[PDB]
Amino acid sequence: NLVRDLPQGFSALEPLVDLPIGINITRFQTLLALHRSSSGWTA
Amino acid sequence: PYRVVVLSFELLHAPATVCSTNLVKNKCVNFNFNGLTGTGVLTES
Ligand SMILES: *[C@@H]1O[C@H](CO)[C@@H](O)[C@H](O)[C@H]1NC(C)=O
Repeated sequence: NLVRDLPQGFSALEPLVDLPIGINITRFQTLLALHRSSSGWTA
Repeated sequence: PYRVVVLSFELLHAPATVCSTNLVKNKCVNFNFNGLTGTGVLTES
């Protein structure tokens, strides 16, 4: 809810899914997106 | 000739993947859910 433009407040989160896989992960990146309001279509 | 399936299986090197009665209300009964056991009086809250 817009008060002044910034994320702050009392938040609560819940579980969604679990995968009992059993391996380790030590790195990550994130698949980003590009769109203009990235050599030809900027971000 | 016979269908003879060599039945190997992975055992406890990973979290397991290969693994009911009627509801009775208002009686001092034993119970057991999917994970949890117990003995009480089953009601409706
Ligand atoms: C656990 O994490 C380490 C660190 O990346 C990794 O090298 C290893 O393969 C993982 N799995 C086991 C079973 O140790």
